[PDB]
Amino acid sequence: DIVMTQSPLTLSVTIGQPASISCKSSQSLLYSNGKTYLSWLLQRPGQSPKRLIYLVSKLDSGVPDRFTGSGSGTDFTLKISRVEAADLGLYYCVQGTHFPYTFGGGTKLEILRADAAPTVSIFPPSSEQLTSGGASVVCFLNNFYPKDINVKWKIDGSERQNGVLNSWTDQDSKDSTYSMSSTLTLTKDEYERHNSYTCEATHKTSTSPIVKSFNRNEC
Amino acid sequence: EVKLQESGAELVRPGASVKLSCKTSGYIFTSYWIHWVKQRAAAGLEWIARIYPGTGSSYYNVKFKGKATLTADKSSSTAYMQLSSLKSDDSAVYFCVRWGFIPVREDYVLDYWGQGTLVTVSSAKTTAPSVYPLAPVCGDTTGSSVTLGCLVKGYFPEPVTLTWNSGSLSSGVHTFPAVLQSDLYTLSSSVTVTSSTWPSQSITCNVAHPASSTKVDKKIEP
Ligand SMILES: O=C(O)CNC(=O)CCCP(=O)(O)OCc1ccc([N+](=O)[O-])cc1
Repeated sequence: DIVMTQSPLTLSVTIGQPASISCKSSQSLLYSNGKTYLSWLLQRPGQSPKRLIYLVSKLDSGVPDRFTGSGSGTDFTLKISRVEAADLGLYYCVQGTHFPYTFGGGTKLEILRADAAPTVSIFPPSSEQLTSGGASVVCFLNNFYPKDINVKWKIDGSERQNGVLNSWTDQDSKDSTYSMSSTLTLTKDEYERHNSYTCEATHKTSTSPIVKSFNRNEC
Repeated sequence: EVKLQESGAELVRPGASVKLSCKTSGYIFTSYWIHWVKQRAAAGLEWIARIYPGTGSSYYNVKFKGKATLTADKSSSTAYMQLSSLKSDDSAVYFCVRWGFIPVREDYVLDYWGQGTLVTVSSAKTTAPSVYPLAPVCGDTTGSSVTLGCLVKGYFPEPVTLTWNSGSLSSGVHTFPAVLQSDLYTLSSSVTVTSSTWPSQSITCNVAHPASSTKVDKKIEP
Protein backbone atom coordinates (compact mmCIF):
# COMPACT_ATOMS: atom_id res chain seq x y z
CA ASP A 1 0.00 0.00 0.00
CA ILE A 2 1.10 3.61 -0.59
CA VAL A 3 2.40 5.23 2.58
CA MET A 4 1.28 8.84 3.09
CA THR A 5 3.64 10.86 5.29
CA GLN A 6 2.51 14.13 6.91
CA SER A 7 4.67 16.79 8.59
CA PRO A 8 4.76 18.39 11.06
CA LEU A 9 2.96 15.98 13.35
CA THR A 10 1.75 18.98 15.25
CA LEU A 11 1.86 22.74 14.84
CA SER A 12 1.04 25.67 17.07
CA VAL A 13 0.04 28.80 15.19
CA THR A 14 -1.20 32.14 16.40
CA ILE A 15 -4.50 33.44 15.06
CA GLY A 16 -4.05 35.75 12.09
CA GLN A 17 -0.88 34.06 10.93
CA PRO A 18 -0.31 31.64 8.02
CA ALA A 19 0.31 27.89 8.28
CA SER A 20 1.11 25.04 5.93
CA ILE A 21 1.08 21.27 6.16
CA SER A 22 2.97 18.84 3.99
CA CYS A 23 2.01 15.40 2.72
CA LYS A 24 4.38 13.00 0.91
CA SER A 25 3.45 9.83 -0.90
CA SER A 26 5.58 6.72 -1.37
CA GLN A 27 4.55 6.69 -5.04
CA SER A 28 3.38 9.20 -7.59
CA LEU A 29 -0.33 9.98 -7.32
CA LEU A 30 -0.56 10.89 -11.01
CA TYR A 31 -3.22 8.66 -12.55
CA SER A 32 -3.19 7.55 -16.21
CA ASN A 33 -6.13 9.85 -17.05
CA GLY A 34 -4.02 12.81 -15.98
CA LYS A 35 -5.72 13.32 -12.62
CA THR A 36 -4.14 13.18 -9.19
CA TYR A 37 -6.57 12.01 -6.55
CA LEU A 38 -5.29 13.67 -3.39
CA SER A 39 -7.78 15.15 -0.91
CA TRP A 40 -7.46 17.00 2.41
CA LEU A 41 -9.81 16.47 5.41
CA LEU A 42 -10.25 18.29 8.71
CA GLN A 43 -11.70 16.64 11.75
CA ARG A 44 -12.69 19.10 14.44
CA PRO A 45 -12.76 17.90 18.10
CA GLY A 46 -15.75 15.66 18.60
CA GLN A 47 -16.84 15.63 14.93
CA SER A 48 -16.70 13.38 11.86
CA PRO A 49 -13.97 14.30 9.36
CA LYS A 50 -14.97 16.55 6.44
CA ARG A 51 -13.17 17.13 3.20
CA LEU A 52 -11.92 20.59 2.37
CA ILE A 53 -10.11 19.90 -0.85
CA TYR A 54 -10.23 17.35 -3.65
CA LEU A 55 -8.08 16.76 -6.76
CA VAL A 56 -5.11 18.46 -5.07
CA SER A 57 -6.52 21.95 -5.20
CA LYS A 58 -10.25 22.04 -5.73
CA LEU A 59 -12.12 23.41 -2.74
CA ASP A 60 -15.45 21.97 -1.59
CA SER A 61 -18.52 24.15 -1.17
CA GLY A 62 -19.10 25.84 2.13
CA VAL A 63 -15.35 26.09 2.63
CA PRO A 64 -13.77 29.58 3.05
CA ASP A 65 -10.96 30.24 0.61
CA ARG A 66 -8.30 30.77 3.25
CA PHE A 67 -7.36 27.18 2.38
CA THR A 68 -5.39 26.41 -0.76
CA GLY A 69 -3.73 23.19 -1.88
CA SER A 70 -0.96 22.47 -4.31
CA GLY A 71 1.72 19.95 -5.29
CA SER A 72 2.22 17.11 -7.76
CA GLY A 73 3.64 13.64 -8.16
CA THR A 74 4.57 12.81 -4.56
CA ASP A 75 4.65 16.25 -2.91
CA PHE A 76 1.63 18.12 -1.60
CA THR A 77 0.89 21.06 0.68
CA LEU A 78 -2.15 22.51 2.41
CA LYS A 79 -1.81 26.24 3.09
CA ILE A 80 -3.94 28.40 5.38
CA SER A 81 -3.40 32.06 4.52
CA ARG A 82 -4.69 33.21 7.92
CA VAL A 83 -5.44 30.89 10.86
CA GLU A 84 -8.68 31.30 12.84
CA ALA A 85 -9.73 29.75 16.15
CA ALA A 86 -12.02 27.38 14.15
CA ASP A 87 -9.05 25.75 12.36
CA LEU A 88 -8.22 23.78 15.47
CA GLY A 89 -8.15 20.02 14.89
CA LEU A 90 -6.61 17.22 12.88
CA TYR A 91 -5.72 17.50 9.22
CA TYR A 92 -5.36 14.50 6.85
CA CYS A 93 -4.35 13.93 3.24
CA VAL A 94 -5.73 10.73 1.55
CA GLN A 95 -4.86 9.27 -1.83
CA GLY A 96 -7.23 7.41 -4.13
CA THR A 97 -4.93 6.86 -7.09
CA HIS A 98 -3.78 3.51 -5.72
CA PHE A 99 -6.05 0.78 -4.28
CA PRO A 100 -6.55 0.44 -1.39
CA TYR A 101 -7.07 4.08 -0.47
CA THR A 102 -4.62 5.28 2.20
CA PHE A 103 -4.64 8.23 4.64
CA GLY A 104 -1.76 10.24 6.06
CA GLY A 105 -1.02 10.01 9.78
CA GLY A 106 -2.50 13.37 10.72
CA THR A 107 -1.25 16.75 11.85
CA LYS A 108 -2.75 18.44 14.89
CA LEU A 109 -3.10 22.17 14.54
CA GLU A 110 -3.26 23.92 17.90
CA ILE A 111 -3.81 27.62 18.45
CA LEU A 112 -0.92 29.38 20.14
CA ARG A 113 -2.33 31.85 22.63
CA ALA A 114 -0.92 33.92 25.49
CA ASP A 115 0.17 31.95 28.53
CA ALA A 116 -2.66 31.42 31.03
CA ALA A 117 -2.32 30.08 34.55
CA PRO A 118 -4.70 27.34 35.78
CA THR A 119 -7.52 28.03 38.16
CA VAL A 120 -7.17 25.13 40.63
CA SER A 121 -9.99 23.68 42.77
CA ILE A 122 -9.98 20.90 45.32
CA PHE A 123 -12.80 18.67 46.61
CA PRO A 124 -12.87 16.22 49.54
CA PRO A 125 -14.80 12.92 49.25
CA SER A 126 -18.61 13.03 49.30
CA SER A 127 -20.46 11.56 52.32
CA GLU A 128 -22.22 9.36 49.81
CA GLN A 129 -18.92 7.86 48.62
CA LEU A 130 -17.42 7.49 52.07
CA THR A 131 -20.59 5.62 52.98
CA SER A 132 -19.49 3.03 50.41
CA GLY A 133 -16.06 2.86 52.02
CA GLY A 134 -14.28 4.77 49.27
CA ALA A 135 -12.84 8.25 49.05
CA SER A 136 -11.94 10.21 45.94
CA VAL A 137 -10.18 13.56 46.25
CA VAL A 138 -10.59 15.58 43.09
CA CYS A 139 -8.59 18.44 41.76
CA PHE A 140 -9.64 20.50 38.70
CA LEU A 141 -7.05 22.61 36.81
CA ASN A 142 -9.04 24.75 34.43
CA ASN A 143 -8.40 27.16 31.56
CA PHE A 144 -4.63 27.04 31.22
CA TYR A 145 -2.11 27.35 28.37
CA PRO A 146 0.37 25.88 27.35
CA LYS A 147 -0.89 22.35 27.73
CA ASP A 148 2.16 21.05 29.57
CA ILE A 149 1.36 20.95 33.30
CA ASN A 150 2.38 18.76 36.21
CA VAL A 151 0.31 18.00 39.29
CA LYS A 152 1.39 16.30 42.50
CA TRP A 153 -0.67 14.86 45.34
CA LYS A 154 0.58 15.07 48.91
CA ILE A 155 -0.99 13.53 51.96
CA ASP A 156 0.31 15.08 55.20
CA GLY A 157 3.27 16.43 53.29
CA SER A 158 4.24 13.21 51.51
CA GLU A 159 3.85 12.56 47.81
CA ARG A 160 1.32 9.94 46.75
CA GLN A 161 1.70 8.63 43.22
CA ASN A 162 -0.43 5.52 43.25
CA GLY A 163 -4.17 5.88 42.81
CA VAL A 164 -4.14 8.92 40.52
CA LEU A 165 -6.49 9.23 37.56
CA ASN A 166 -5.81 12.15 35.21
CA SER A 167 -7.80 13.39 32.25
CA TRP A 168 -7.21 16.35 29.93
CA THR A 169 -9.67 17.95 27.60
CA ASP A 170 -8.69 18.94 24.06
CA GLN A 171 -8.08 22.60 23.22
CA ASP A 172 -11.28 24.63 23.60
CA SER A 173 -12.02 26.56 20.39
CA LYS A 174 -13.80 29.35 22.25
CA ASP A 175 -10.72 30.41 24.31
CA SER A 176 -7.87 28.14 23.12
CA THR A 177 -7.08 26.82 26.63
CA TYR A 178 -7.00 23.27 28.05
CA SER A 179 -8.42 21.94 31.33
CA MET A 180 -7.48 18.92 33.40
CA SER A 181 -8.90 16.68 36.08
CA SER A 182 -6.88 14.68 38.58
CA THR A 183 -8.62 12.24 40.96
CA LEU A 184 -6.81 10.48 43.81
CA THR A 185 -8.80 7.49 45.14
CA LEU A 186 -8.17 5.84 48.53
CA THR A 187 -10.07 3.52 50.81
CA LYS A 188 -12.32 5.27 53.37
CA ASP A 189 -10.18 4.07 56.28
CA GLU A 190 -6.92 5.22 54.75
CA TYR A 191 -8.51 8.62 54.05
CA GLU A 192 -9.59 9.04 57.68
CA ARG A 193 -6.04 8.25 58.75
CA HIS A 194 -4.64 11.55 57.36
CA ASN A 195 -5.00 15.31 57.88
CA SER A 196 -4.14 17.47 54.91
CA TYR A 197 -4.60 16.89 51.24
CA THR A 198 -2.87 18.92 48.64
CA CYS A 199 -2.87 19.27 44.94
CA GLU A 200 0.16 21.00 43.47
CA ALA A 201 0.46 22.26 39.90
CA THR A 202 3.79 23.15 38.26
CA HIS A 203 3.29 25.01 34.98
CA LYS A 204 5.33 27.50 32.97
CA THR A 205 3.25 30.43 34.09
CA SER A 206 5.16 30.54 37.41
CA THR A 207 8.27 29.40 39.26
CA SER A 208 6.37 28.72 42.47
CA PRO A 209 3.65 25.95 42.00
CA ILE A 210 -0.08 26.53 42.59
CA VAL A 211 -1.21 24.71 45.66
CA LYS A 212 -4.81 24.03 46.63
CA SER A 213 -5.23 22.09 49.84
CA PHE A 214 -7.71 21.20 52.58
CA ASN A 215 -7.41 19.80 56.09
CA ARG A 216 -9.86 17.20 57.23
CA ASN A 217 -10.44 17.73 60.92
CA GLU A 218 -14.12 17.32 61.98
CA CYS A 219 -17.30 19.33 61.33
CA GLU B 1 -31.41 17.32 2.76
CA VAL B 2 -28.77 14.58 2.87
CA LYS B 3 -28.61 12.75 6.20
CA LEU B 4 -26.74 9.51 7.02
CA GLN B 5 -28.05 8.17 10.31
CA GLU B 6 -25.90 5.50 11.94
CA SER B 7 -26.87 2.96 14.57
CA GLY B 8 -26.17 3.18 18.28
CA ALA B 9 -22.92 2.34 20.06
CA GLU B 10 -22.40 -1.38 20.47
CA LEU B 11 -21.00 -3.59 23.19
CA VAL B 12 -19.97 -6.85 21.50
CA ARG B 13 -18.29 -10.01 22.78
CA PRO B 14 -15.08 -11.31 21.17
CA GLY B 15 -15.50 -13.79 18.33
CA ALA B 16 -19.03 -12.44 17.78
CA SER B 17 -20.40 -10.46 14.83
CA VAL B 18 -21.98 -6.98 14.53
CA LYS B 19 -24.13 -5.50 11.83
CA LEU B 20 -23.76 -1.74 11.62
CA SER B 21 -26.36 0.29 9.82
CA CYS B 22 -26.29 3.54 7.90
CA LYS B 23 -29.80 4.81 7.09
CA THR B 24 -29.72 7.45 4.33
CA SER B 25 -32.14 10.18 3.26
CA GLY B 26 -32.38 13.14 0.90
CA TYR B 27 -30.82 11.81 -2.33
CA ILE B 28 -31.32 8.84 -4.72
CA PHE B 29 -29.74 5.96 -2.73
CA THR B 30 -28.94 3.72 -5.69
CA SER B 31 -27.00 6.52 -7.43
CA TYR B 32 -23.98 6.91 -5.13
CA TRP B 33 -21.21 4.81 -3.57
CA ILE B 34 -21.23 4.49 0.22
CA HIS B 35 -17.80 4.00 1.85
CA TRP B 36 -16.92 2.70 5.30
CA VAL B 37 -14.09 4.27 7.30
CA LYS B 38 -12.54 3.20 10.59
CA GLN B 39 -11.16 5.47 13.26
CA ARG B 40 -9.30 4.01 16.23
CA ALA B 41 -8.43 6.44 19.10
CA ALA B 42 -5.03 7.17 17.61
CA ALA B 43 -5.99 9.99 15.20
CA GLY B 44 -5.93 7.33 12.50
CA LEU B 45 -8.32 6.90 9.60
CA GLU B 46 -8.54 3.69 7.59
CA TRP B 47 -10.50 2.86 4.46
CA ILE B 48 -12.42 -0.41 4.67
CA ALA B 49 -14.70 -0.75 1.63
CA ARG B 50 -17.33 0.78 -0.67
CA ILE B 51 -20.61 -0.43 -2.15
CA TYR B 52 -22.80 0.74 -5.07
CA PRO B 53 -26.36 0.14 -3.83
CA GLY B 54 -27.68 0.23 -7.35
CA THR B 55 -25.94 -3.02 -8.29
CA GLY B 56 -24.67 -4.35 -5.01
CA SER B 57 -21.14 -4.09 -6.41
CA SER B 58 -18.64 -3.96 -3.50
CA TYR B 59 -14.88 -3.28 -3.19
CA TYR B 60 -12.79 -4.33 -0.16
CA ASN B 61 -9.47 -3.29 1.34
CA VAL B 62 -7.66 -6.65 1.52
CA LYS B 63 -6.82 -6.00 5.20
CA PHE B 64 -10.57 -6.38 5.82
CA LYS B 65 -11.48 -9.11 3.33
CA GLY B 66 -13.32 -11.73 5.39
CA LYS B 67 -13.78 -9.38 8.34
CA ALA B 68 -16.22 -6.97 6.70
CA THR B 69 -19.26 -7.56 4.54
CA LEU B 70 -21.22 -4.77 2.95
CA THR B 71 -24.92 -5.11 2.03
CA ALA B 72 -27.52 -2.54 1.02
CA ASP B 73 -31.30 -2.51 1.34
CA LYS B 74 -32.78 -0.60 -1.58
CA SER B 75 -36.27 -0.47 -0.09
CA SER B 76 -35.26 1.14 3.21
CA SER B 77 -32.26 3.07 1.77
CA THR B 78 -29.99 1.57 4.41
CA ALA B 79 -26.46 0.35 3.85
CA TYR B 80 -24.88 -2.18 6.18
CA MET B 81 -21.51 -3.40 7.30
CA GLN B 82 -21.06 -6.67 9.08
CA LEU B 83 -17.93 -7.25 11.14
CA SER B 84 -17.00 -10.79 12.23
CA SER B 85 -14.47 -12.59 14.42
CA LEU B 86 -14.25 -9.55 16.62
CA LYS B 87 -11.31 -8.99 18.99
CA SER B 88 -10.44 -6.05 21.27
CA ASP B 89 -8.38 -4.24 18.61
CA ASP B 90 -11.58 -3.93 16.49
CA SER B 91 -13.02 -1.51 19.06
CA ALA B 92 -13.25 1.84 17.27
CA VAL B 93 -15.66 4.26 15.61
CA TYR B 94 -16.85 3.23 12.13
CA PHE B 95 -18.20 5.82 9.68
CA CYS B 96 -20.38 5.40 6.61
CA VAL B 97 -19.68 8.17 4.08
CA ARG B 98 -21.41 9.36 0.92
CA TRP B 99 -18.00 10.48 -0.40
CA GLY B 100 -19.22 12.23 -3.55
CA PHE B 101 -16.79 11.07 -6.24
CA ILE B 102 -18.74 10.29 -9.40
CA PRO B 103 -16.67 7.68 -11.32
CA VAL B 104 -18.33 8.21 -14.72
CA ARG B 105 -17.71 11.94 -14.42
CA GLU B 106 -14.48 11.58 -12.52
CA ASP B 107 -15.66 14.66 -10.60
CA TYR B 108 -16.88 15.35 -7.08
CA VAL B 109 -20.03 16.20 -5.25
CA LEU B 110 -20.04 17.14 -1.53
CA ASP B 111 -19.18 14.49 1.07
CA TYR B 112 -21.72 13.64 3.79
CA TRP B 113 -20.67 11.58 6.82
CA GLY B 114 -22.66 9.52 9.29
CA GLN B 115 -22.10 10.46 12.95
CA GLY B 116 -20.13 7.27 13.61
CA THR B 117 -20.84 4.10 15.56
CA LEU B 118 -18.52 3.28 18.42
CA VAL B 119 -18.02 -0.47 18.84
CA THR B 120 -16.51 -1.79 22.07
CA VAL B 121 -15.48 -5.43 21.85
CA SER B 122 -15.10 -6.74 25.38
CA SER B 123 -16.26 -9.49 27.64
CA ALA B 124 -16.51 -7.01 30.53
CA LYS B 125 -20.02 -6.78 31.92
CA THR B 126 -22.28 -3.81 31.93
CA THR B 127 -22.07 -1.75 35.12
CA ALA B 128 -24.08 1.25 36.34
CA PRO B 129 -22.13 4.25 37.65
CA SER B 130 -22.04 5.85 41.07
CA VAL B 131 -22.60 9.63 40.90
CA TYR B 132 -21.06 11.84 43.57
CA PRO B 133 -21.57 15.57 44.10
CA LEU B 134 -18.47 17.75 44.43
CA ALA B 135 -19.03 20.88 46.61
CA PRO B 136 -16.03 23.00 47.76
CA VAL B 137 -14.27 22.68 51.13
CA CYS B 138 -11.17 24.73 50.24
CA GLY B 139 -10.59 24.60 46.50
CA ASP B 140 -13.47 26.66 45.16
CA THR B 141 -12.47 30.15 43.89
CA THR B 142 -14.89 31.34 46.62
CA GLY B 143 -15.31 35.10 46.11
CA SER B 144 -16.88 36.30 42.83
CA SER B 145 -17.22 32.75 41.46
CA VAL B 146 -17.46 29.18 42.70
CA THR B 147 -16.86 25.86 40.98
CA LEU B 148 -18.76 22.67 41.66
CA GLY B 149 -18.26 19.22 40.30
CA CYS B 150 -19.68 15.82 39.56
CA LEU B 151 -17.81 12.54 39.70
CA VAL B 152 -19.20 9.60 37.76
CA LYS B 153 -17.32 6.46 38.55
CA GLY B 154 -17.26 2.73 38.07
CA TYR B 155 -19.28 2.20 34.93
CA PHE B 156 -19.14 0.12 31.79
CA PRO B 157 -19.41 0.50 28.88
CA GLU B 158 -19.15 3.96 27.40
CA PRO B 159 -20.92 6.28 26.90
CA VAL B 160 -22.47 8.23 29.72
CA THR B 161 -24.32 11.54 29.19
CA LEU B 162 -23.72 14.34 31.73
CA THR B 163 -25.44 17.74 31.87
CA TRP B 164 -26.01 20.47 34.40
CA ASN B 165 -29.56 21.63 35.08
CA SER B 166 -30.73 19.52 32.11
CA GLY B 167 -28.25 21.36 29.89
CA SER B 168 -29.53 24.84 30.69
CA LEU B 169 -26.12 25.44 32.29
CA SER B 170 -23.64 25.20 29.43
CA SER B 171 -21.11 28.01 29.85
CA GLY B 172 -18.31 27.49 32.32
CA VAL B 173 -18.59 23.71 32.26
CA HIS B 174 -15.79 21.24 31.42
CA THR B 175 -16.60 17.55 31.05
CA PHE B 176 -13.50 15.42 31.05
CA PRO B 177 -13.01 12.38 28.77
CA ALA B 178 -13.67 9.05 30.52
CA VAL B 179 -10.66 7.00 31.59
CA LEU B 180 -10.85 3.23 31.78
CA GLN B 181 -9.21 1.59 34.79
CA SER B 182 -9.69 -2.13 35.47
CA ASP B 183 -12.64 -2.58 33.09
CA LEU B 184 -14.44 0.39 34.63
CA TYR B 185 -14.68 4.05 33.63
CA THR B 186 -14.44 7.31 35.51
CA LEU B 187 -15.61 10.68 34.25
CA SER B 188 -15.82 14.10 35.97
CA SER B 189 -17.22 17.49 35.12
CA SER B 190 -16.93 20.92 36.69
CA VAL B 191 -19.23 23.91 36.52
CA THR B 192 -18.24 27.43 37.55
CA VAL B 193 -21.06 29.82 38.49
CA THR B 194 -21.11 33.10 40.43
CA SER B 195 -21.25 33.23 44.22
CA SER B 196 -24.71 34.79 43.85
CA THR B 197 -26.12 31.87 41.89
CA TRP B 198 -25.16 28.99 44.16
CA PRO B 199 -26.18 28.12 46.95
CA SER B 200 -29.06 30.60 46.41
CA GLN B 201 -30.42 28.42 43.62
CA SER B 202 -30.40 24.75 42.65
CA ILE B 203 -27.60 23.16 40.63
CA THR B 204 -27.99 19.54 39.66
CA CYS B 205 -25.84 17.12 37.74
CA ASN B 206 -27.87 14.89 35.37
CA VAL B 207 -26.25 11.61 34.46
CA ALA B 208 -27.56 8.99 32.03
CA HIS B 209 -26.09 5.61 31.14
CA PRO B 210 -28.43 3.93 28.64
CA ALA B 211 -26.40 0.71 28.60
CA SER B 212 -27.70 0.07 32.07
CA SER B 213 -30.98 2.05 31.89
CA THR B 214 -29.61 4.41 34.51
CA LYS B 215 -30.71 7.97 34.97
CA VAL B 216 -29.71 9.77 38.17
CA ASP B 217 -29.84 13.40 39.29
CA LYS B 218 -27.51 14.70 41.99
CA LYS B 219 -28.08 18.10 43.56
CA ILE B 220 -24.89 19.84 44.69
CA GLU B 221 -25.63 21.05 48.24
CA PRO B 222 -23.27 23.06 50.55
O1 LIG C 1 -9.95 2.67 -7.72
C1 LIG C 1 -8.83 2.83 -8.26
O2 LIG C 1 -7.96 1.91 -8.29
C2 LIG C 1 -8.50 4.11 -9.02
N1 LIG C 1 -8.88 5.21 -8.37
C3 LIG C 1 -10.09 5.78 -8.61
O3 LIG C 1 -10.83 5.28 -9.41
C4 LIG C 1 -10.52 7.04 -7.91
C5 LIG C 1 -10.59 7.13 -6.39
C6 LIG C 1 -10.90 8.60 -6.13
P1 LIG C 1 -11.25 9.13 -4.53
O4 LIG C 1 -12.64 9.30 -4.42
O5 LIG C 1 -10.45 10.23 -4.23
O6 LIG C 1 -10.88 7.93 -3.56
C7 LIG C 1 -10.07 8.13 -2.38
C8 LIG C 1 -10.94 8.10 -1.19
C9 LIG C 1 -12.23 7.49 -1.19
C10 LIG C 1 -13.03 7.51 -0.06
C11 LIG C 1 -12.52 8.15 1.06
N2 LIG C 1 -13.29 8.33 2.27
O7 LIG C 1 -12.70 8.90 3.23
O8 LIG C 1 -14.47 7.98 2.33
C12 LIG C 1 -11.25 8.75 1.06
C13 LIG C 1 -10.45 8.73 -0.07
